[PDB]
Amino acid sequence: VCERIPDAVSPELRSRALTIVVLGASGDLAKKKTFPALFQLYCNGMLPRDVNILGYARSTMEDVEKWKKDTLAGFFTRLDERGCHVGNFLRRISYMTGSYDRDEDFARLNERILRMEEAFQGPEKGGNRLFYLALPPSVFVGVCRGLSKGAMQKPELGWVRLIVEKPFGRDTETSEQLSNQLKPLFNERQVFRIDHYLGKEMVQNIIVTRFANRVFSALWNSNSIACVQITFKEKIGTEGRGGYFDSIGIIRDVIQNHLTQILSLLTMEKPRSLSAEDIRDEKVQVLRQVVPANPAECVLGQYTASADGSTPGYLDDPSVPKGSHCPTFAVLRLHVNNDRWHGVPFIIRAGKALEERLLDIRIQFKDEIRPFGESTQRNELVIRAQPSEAMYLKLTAKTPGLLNDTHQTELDLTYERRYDVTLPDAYESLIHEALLGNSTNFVRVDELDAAWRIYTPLLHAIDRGEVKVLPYAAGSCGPEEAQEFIRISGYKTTNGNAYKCS
Amino acid sequence: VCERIPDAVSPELRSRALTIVVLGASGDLAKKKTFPALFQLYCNGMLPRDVNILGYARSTMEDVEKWKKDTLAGFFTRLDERGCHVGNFLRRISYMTGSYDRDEDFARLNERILRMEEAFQGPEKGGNRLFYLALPPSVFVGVCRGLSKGAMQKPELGWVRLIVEKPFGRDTETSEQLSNQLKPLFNERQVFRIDHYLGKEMVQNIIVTRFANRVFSALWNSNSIACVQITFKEKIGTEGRGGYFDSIGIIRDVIQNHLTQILSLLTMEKPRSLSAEDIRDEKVQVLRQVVPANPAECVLGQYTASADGSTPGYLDDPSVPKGSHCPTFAVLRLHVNNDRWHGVPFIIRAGKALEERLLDIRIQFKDEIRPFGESTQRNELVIRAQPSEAMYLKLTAKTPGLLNDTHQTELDLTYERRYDVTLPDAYESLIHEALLGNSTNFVRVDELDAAWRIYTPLLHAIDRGEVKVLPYAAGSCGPEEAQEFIRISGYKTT
Amino acid sequence: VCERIPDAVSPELRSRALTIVVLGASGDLAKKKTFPALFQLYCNGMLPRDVNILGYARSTMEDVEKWKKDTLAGFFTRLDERGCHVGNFLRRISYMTGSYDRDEDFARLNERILRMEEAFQGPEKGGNRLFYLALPPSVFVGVCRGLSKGAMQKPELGWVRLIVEKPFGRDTETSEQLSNQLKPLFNERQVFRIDHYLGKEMVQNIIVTRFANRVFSALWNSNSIACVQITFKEKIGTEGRGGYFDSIGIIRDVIQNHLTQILSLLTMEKPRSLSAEDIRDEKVQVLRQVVPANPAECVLGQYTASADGSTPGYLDDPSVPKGSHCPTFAVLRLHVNNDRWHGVPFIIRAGKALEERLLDIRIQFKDEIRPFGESTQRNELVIRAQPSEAMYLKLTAKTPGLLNDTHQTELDLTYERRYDVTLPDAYESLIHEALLGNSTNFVRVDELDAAWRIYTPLLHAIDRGEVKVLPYAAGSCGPEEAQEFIRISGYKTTNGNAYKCS
Amino acid sequence: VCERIPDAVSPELRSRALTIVVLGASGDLAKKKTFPALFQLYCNGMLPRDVNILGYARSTMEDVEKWKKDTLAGFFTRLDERGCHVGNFLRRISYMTGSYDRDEDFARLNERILRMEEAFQGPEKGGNRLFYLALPPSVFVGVCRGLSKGAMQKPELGWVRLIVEKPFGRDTETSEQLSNQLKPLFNERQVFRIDHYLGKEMVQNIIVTRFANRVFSALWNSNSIACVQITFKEKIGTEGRGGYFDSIGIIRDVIQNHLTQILSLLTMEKPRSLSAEDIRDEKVQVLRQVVPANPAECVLGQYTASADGSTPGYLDDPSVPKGSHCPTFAVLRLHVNNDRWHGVPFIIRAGKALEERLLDIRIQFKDEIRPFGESTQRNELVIRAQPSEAMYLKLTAKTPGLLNDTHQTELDLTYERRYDVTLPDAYESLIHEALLGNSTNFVRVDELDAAWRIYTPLLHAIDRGEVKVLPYAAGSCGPEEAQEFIRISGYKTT
Ligand SMILES: O=P(O)(O)OC[C@H]1O[C@@H](O)[C@H](O)[C@@H](O)[C@@H]1O
Ligand SMILES: O=P(O)(O)OC[C@H]1O[C@@H](O)[C@H](O)[C@@H](O)[C@@H]1O
Ligand SMILES: [Cl-]
Ligand SMILES: [Cl-]
Ligand SMILES: [Cl-]
Ligand SMILES: [Cl-]
Ligand SMILES: [Cl-]
Ligand SMILES: [Cl-]
Ligand SMILES: [Cl-]
Ligand SMILES: [Cl-]
Ligand SMILES: [Cl-]
Ligand SMILES: [Cl-]
Ligand SMILES: [Cl-]
Ligand SMILES: [Cl-]
Ligand SMILES: [Cl-]
Ligand SMILES: [Cl-]
Ligand SMILES: [Cl-]
Ligand SMILES: [Cl-]
Ligand SMILES: [Cl-]
Ligand SMILES: [Cl-]
Ligand SMILES: [Cl-]
Ligand SMILES: [Cl-]
Ligand SMILES: [Cl-]
Ligand SMILES: [Cl-]
Ligand SMILES: [Cl-]
Repeated sequence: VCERIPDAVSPELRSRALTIVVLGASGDLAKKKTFPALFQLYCNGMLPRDVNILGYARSTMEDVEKWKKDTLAGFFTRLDERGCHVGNFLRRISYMTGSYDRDEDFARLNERILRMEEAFQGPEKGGNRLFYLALPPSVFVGVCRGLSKGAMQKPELGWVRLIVEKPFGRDTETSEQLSNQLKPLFNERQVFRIDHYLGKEMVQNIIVTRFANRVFSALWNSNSIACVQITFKEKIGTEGRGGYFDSIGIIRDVIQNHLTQILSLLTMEKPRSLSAEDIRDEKVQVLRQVVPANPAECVLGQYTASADGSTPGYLDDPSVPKGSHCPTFAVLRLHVNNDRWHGVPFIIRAGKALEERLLDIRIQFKDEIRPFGESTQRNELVIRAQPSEAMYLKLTAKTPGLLNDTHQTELDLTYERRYDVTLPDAYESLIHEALLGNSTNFVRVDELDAAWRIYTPLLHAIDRGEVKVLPYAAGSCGPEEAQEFIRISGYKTTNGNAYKCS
Repeated sequence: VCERIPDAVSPELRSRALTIVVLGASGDLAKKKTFPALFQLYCNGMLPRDVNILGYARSTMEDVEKWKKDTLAGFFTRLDERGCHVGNFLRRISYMTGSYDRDEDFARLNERILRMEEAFQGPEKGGNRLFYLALPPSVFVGVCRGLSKGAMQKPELGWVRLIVEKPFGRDTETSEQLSNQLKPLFNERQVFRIDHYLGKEMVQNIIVTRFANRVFSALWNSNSIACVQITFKEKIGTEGRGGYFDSIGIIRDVIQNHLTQILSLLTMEKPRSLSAEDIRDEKVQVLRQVVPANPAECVLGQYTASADGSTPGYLDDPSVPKGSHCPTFAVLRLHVNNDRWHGVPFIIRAGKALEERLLDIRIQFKDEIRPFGESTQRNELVIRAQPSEAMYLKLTAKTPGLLNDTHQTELDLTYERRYDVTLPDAYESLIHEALLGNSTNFVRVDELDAAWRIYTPLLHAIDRGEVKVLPYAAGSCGPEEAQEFIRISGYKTT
Repeated sequence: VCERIPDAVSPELRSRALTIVVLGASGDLAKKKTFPALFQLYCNGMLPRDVNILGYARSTMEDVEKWKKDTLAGFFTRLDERGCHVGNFLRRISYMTGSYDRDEDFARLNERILRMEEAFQGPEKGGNRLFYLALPPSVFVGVCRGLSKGAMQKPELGWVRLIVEKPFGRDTETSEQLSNQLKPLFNERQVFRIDHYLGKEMVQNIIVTRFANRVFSALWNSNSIACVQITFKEKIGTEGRGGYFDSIGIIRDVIQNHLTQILSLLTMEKPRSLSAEDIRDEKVQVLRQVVPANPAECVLGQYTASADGSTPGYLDDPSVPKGSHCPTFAVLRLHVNNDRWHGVPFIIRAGKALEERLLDIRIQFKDEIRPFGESTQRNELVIRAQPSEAMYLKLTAKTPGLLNDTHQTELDLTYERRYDVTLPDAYESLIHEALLGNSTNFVRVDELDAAWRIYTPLLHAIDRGEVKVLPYAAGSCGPEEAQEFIRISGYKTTNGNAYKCS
Repeated sequence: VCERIPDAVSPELRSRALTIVVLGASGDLAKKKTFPALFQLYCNGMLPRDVNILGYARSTMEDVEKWKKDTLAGFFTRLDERGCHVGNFLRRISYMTGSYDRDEDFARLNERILRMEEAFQGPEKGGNRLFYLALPPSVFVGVCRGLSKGAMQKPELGWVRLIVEKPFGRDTETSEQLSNQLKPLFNERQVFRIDHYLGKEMVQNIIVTRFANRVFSALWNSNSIACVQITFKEKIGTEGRGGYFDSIGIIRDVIQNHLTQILSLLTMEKPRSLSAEDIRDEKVQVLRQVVPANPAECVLGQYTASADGSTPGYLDDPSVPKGSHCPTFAVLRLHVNNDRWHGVPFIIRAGKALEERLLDIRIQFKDEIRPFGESTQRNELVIRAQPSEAMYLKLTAKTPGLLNDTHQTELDLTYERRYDVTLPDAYESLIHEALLGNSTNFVRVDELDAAWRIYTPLLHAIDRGEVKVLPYAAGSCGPEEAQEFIRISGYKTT
């Protein structure tokens, strides 16, 4: 039962050759997310039938075909809808052992690209290159310098694009210098600094729901909005890779990158055009007006063992350094300093080993005092990006029936209920958009700095030991102090119920 | 299934006696809507156990109990849950034959009433009297004068309330006269001028959805709203009851009353309080600012026989006068002259023998020009009061999937899907509210005036033969000219 | 150059007789404000030439004509245009000695009015009666009961109207009692509770400037207005009449009556019609939404002796009780609890023995953050009701000349510069409006209650000794704590007005 | 009086030499506006003491010094304060006779320029070169190609800037060609396209008054503004030189440039920053949304002799081609297609030989219907850029006195009454801003395009003879049809 592959290959891609180099092909991200996404884009018939996926990792691969069919293929998802195509697809993937420091190996990479670029039977004799750098931050600049030297495409004979994965430094100084390190190496246009939250279905609709509809457009200002809440929740802890996380922390890992992006699209002014840079310009413009996070206006947590004992404590990890104070949870109150968001509190929440898995945006409107008084409560527009993709506006309506009373209700749109479409993984969209050359869903340098500049002073205060990191039971709602702070920060509504929650 | 009726009748009605007189009990409205609604209020245990429903009509009855069990009872609805209660309920209804002009017959209705509240075993002496006047407009003032003479309750011994059914005159001059005819007879507080749309579940939420929510409150003005459309659609025509209709017409029958009612609620400013008098004050205030309908800003229709022939032509009715020009369909463009509704077009639609049964309100917001251009289209808040009571906001969203495209969608709330509750008939709410003394869902005299003053000049122009009445096939969408006029009036197809 | 008397007398006042009884005619208010205003209305040709002004006081005066020509007439103002008319006018005023408690003295009042109405050369045989009660609060109910008994006009022969003066109780309980005391005596329609601020030129334009202009109408809400300041300033102290003031205080004397009035017209929603009760209904409606003044949100003062010795201390008055803590100055922060004024601070200021004489309203708009930043500052619409009647909108504009800099400026309208008209005294308008039957510029009972209910809890706290009364030099800007509180309350702009002020 | 000139010349202009070449020094513009503005900037001590103004022209002078003190100097204005400085100033101006096409004369210009900066006694080597091209459009590209070849400052030895005067083509195609003709010759940064309207005191405050004030910011949208009127009025006609105007017309001469400029500033969204390009980006962005002027939505005029006869007819000029139909007057209704200006009419007026001299902007707000009705009328914010520099907001207030009546009033600010400062001529600011390198008050190439694209279809229709050109008496208000059109266009004559 497998759906056929139509020709959705964009006309640009089906004239010149194609080579998708996955640098760090053995690595966890590439096995789990990159290669699987490439399979789905192939199945969609969005990649040319004669595409060349080249795996460039350090691993001394004995049987490539076994790793391809057993390891790699084990991660492909729709198989009751596209299982037969696994064979034809895998035939396009080739592996190549090599180092991220020896120029002889990058030359050996240029060598292999051309040997498989020359084999193209199409109209243009050039060849296009997309390099996915899913490699450690420890070797990043090496590979960038190596690829820019001897792995580039001849002029008027194709494009070179680079998908740069995170981390992007620990702070603004760290990131700034890395951004300087790439300036000679590549033109910004070639760089595609990937944030995957810009590939999530609900995250993409932020710009449409906000600038296609007069209903939301007229309400998106300080006069109508009383509070804005961005929430990240994860049932899982670090559990295995706690050693890795210790050096990053909840703010650097999710808040600085993923949720500041949510924040940029939520707060930005209407773009001049729907152009990539026109959209990107407004994103940076608004983060340039975000006041840097102050330590007194935040709550930090670190998870301890669950009541059941099934989830262990954060520190109860051998990889986690003894006596660590790394925050696994954070709640922040941010302020956008412009005539649109003046006064409006921005409550950003993020935590691991919590009560539920959740990604949602909450635009809480002003309370309508008269004529309903206590019979009513703040309306809020809720956009849940995961688990069930949905958008719902919470209102106050008359209790249906033979009675003169009120009740809170929803004007819901549940994606799983209303659409028979099997929505793509964030990475399918991004990789595809990068092949097309759409720099919109990719972090711009200035946009990235604008983001680092918000958290760097807070991050430093935290690292200097100035900010207290409260303990909370794994699987609970989080520290008590946080829910109180959220109330003080300006958020209301009695819709926060678990056994723990209130 | 059959379960015990609870004694949840409001404590006001608990102390003294109760008598609900249905004048014109033989009549079509009473047997189809009044009596059935009274059964449901009894089953809810909202009426006292010992309530007295008295039928009073010109009709002579051989077997009242047969008419009660066969005619009357045949109209009761929930019978898979409430079927057993039909017996106990019917036991409360009594009938009496009488003229609507002979004072003796009135002295006879009162005597029955005296004796009923004389049999009460409760805390207070005397009784409460609610009179439902579901009788022709031809005998109305006769009964009002008669009841006010010898059928009233002595002071400090109970209340008398009058549920006055429509029609309320043929125009503003006719209605004025009638209201003056009732001024000495009864105090306005006693009068309960009934418009049944005010009892519809979705029509009631108009005030809450507008003034409890900041989302709709901030948008309810000329700056955000591009057009407002009130739609009445009926699959059925005049049928046998066409002679009666000829003298009334679609404007007088539905637009003037029911739809101007929705219009008042939709346009009114936030009430000072949620008080009866505070809510109604704003209703009149806004109809006082509605510009009277001009003949050039309207389209009229009259149905022809259907393609199948199953629905005969309007004119093909023996009761319908030869060569009549009575409109069975009307579309109007109204203008509210205040700084909230300045410019905003108000498209009111109403017609019989159309393509579907429909009652909906459409609040069409301004088109958001840039950056989406043609990739987007006017948002609309849609409140459908019937068939399926639902509220949905139409919106533009990204085509779900691996696409950079748009699609129109909505944010639904379908009352049938979301609530397990068997919603009441408009008349259950109204009759109940009238027993409690809630004058909110009842037309006020100035409110009635304010309404008549909108349509009277248009109605007269029509009756003078100044306005053309276009023909349309029964069961069709209506005349072509109407859809074109709606486009010109400011409404955008979607 | 004596401006002749035109027949601009309203048609109602023509047909039936007219009798204006001034109860307490010897009293300070009557001789200083009432009688002078009646002269000006006579001169304007607004009162019938055959009008009857009857002075009913306790004083046992010998030469009435001397008191008329020397005392009374000495207070008349325009005499370089209207000086000749003093004679003809004074001929209409007559005096009567009599108690405020003996009914025989009231019957004797009825008796004289009857003789006057019996001398009327006009169409109707009855006569109209306007009673100006400018008498102590100590005898008020006595006169009301006496007039209602035997001083009323026969049915279908003329109207009776009562101009009632301040004070209207000590608090809400005191006022309630008094209003109930008058309920059987007179119909509210007959009662004309006088507040003279509704008689001031700028105070009257509050309703026009707000509901005739789209410019101000669109801005009169929480989204555009950042703060509202009502200011009362008086260069003079209690001087001799410190005894009279000790029992009243600055809140009861000006904040409760005069400035809550200014406040009602500033905050009210657009009236249904321009009708008297349609206007009055919105006034009552908005004061019903004012949250009662809390003691922690206020500053109180009591004037000390001035540096120059010219103004002695408040307590340095023989009439002022020893060790009295009566506030001569008050600043409070009020909150209107409705969707229009939600969040908007209302700073009400009032004080005697201050730096300047001033009555002004300040509608301070939100600060426009970008693109001008510190180069700009909050715009504020200023309506000054006295000294110079003016209305001016403060705005930021480019420094005129060969410069790229900013400067604050005003779009002024000065009534003495622009209009070259001799504006009437507050009391001319009011007395005239009362003869016509315009209850608009008169306090309604619910409008009086709604006002008392704001200050009664604060007033009580003050009288219980719970609120601190700070000392301040006579002729200074007031206590230091007050200016700081105003800043904290939400009021801005760098007004370095005096040596003291900043 | 006569006091010392201070050395307040900007520190950038201090280090390196300065040469201001006025190409077309004989010309009417230079002798009347350029040279006089140069004198005032010198008197201000805004130009270095050792500045070099070089007049380059085809004309020949026997006595340059006579033309300098008698012709040139006769046009200098403040002489009761600055009259003594005429000498010292004139001592900086030098002249040269040269063709605007022969390369020898361009080598000969450069020759002078190097030698002048060779004589500089300051810190930096080389010198800065500002070229004011006040020459016919007939020789423009010839001088641009000639200057770009020869008289160019060597790199790292100073800047070269070009103040290019109008006209900028006669349509979008004409202008496009010309802009492409300059693309290789100079970088846009060097080009300074002058529209002197941008130097007028009130035109400059357009950006401050609408983005520094919350009062005007909150009102600057379709919800509050009912109509916007831009007016240019001139008491004088074409006079002696008309044939020259015949090829241009009122739309190309004033509207397309000057008034579309005001229009851009009035309609633009709040700039990202106060940067030169941040400001210029919003200007182009809004003209990119202006719908092109349609012929049916405009009125054209051509002045006829005055009743007095003092002003002769437009055609009664020998230079004016026989049977011409050139518009000397135009009134247009423009539409900005964005969610800020949706529906708002933009009435642009412009005419020569009219009743008065006038430049004003009129922002007419919506009429406030209730509770005042006819007792009130539309508020209007009026900015008058000439004759008397003033800004006044028109509003309704209670008739002062013993009255319950209304009257129209204004919250004036008259710059002549409020400030004792002798405001500079548009050209002083511009020339100064160009020496500093502030590209804000200068037309951008895309700005120029965006402007041309509005009027080019209308202009062509006019030139094809498709649009009627009505006659009007010189010195009158203009054609009757125009005032009627303005009323229909949405302007409610307050
Ligand atoms: O919307 P509803 O419940 O069908 O009510 C509309 C009814 O309105 C009444 O006025 C008419 O007599 C009916 O013919 C019509 O059907
Ligand atoms: O400077 P003013 O008086 O406002 O006039 C602007 C003038 O500017 C000139 O550049 C135009 O050629 C004229 O047509 C126009 O009249
Ligand atoms: Cl900043
Ligand atoms: Cl629900
Ligand atoms: Cl759904
Ligand atoms: Cl730091
Ligand atoms: Cl018609
Ligand atoms: Cl319309
Ligand atoms: Cl149904
Ligand atoms: Cl639903
Ligand atoms: Cl039904
Ligand atoms: Cl008529
Ligand atoms: Cl309340
Ligand atoms: Cl004064
Ligand atoms: Cl000033
Ligand atoms: Cl001034
Ligand atoms: Cl002035
Ligand atoms: Cl108390
Ligand atoms: Cl904006
Ligand atoms: Cl477009
Ligand atoms: Cl001038
Ligand atoms: Cl001039
Ligand atoms: Cl002025
Ligand atoms: Cl003037
Ligand atoms: Cl064309």
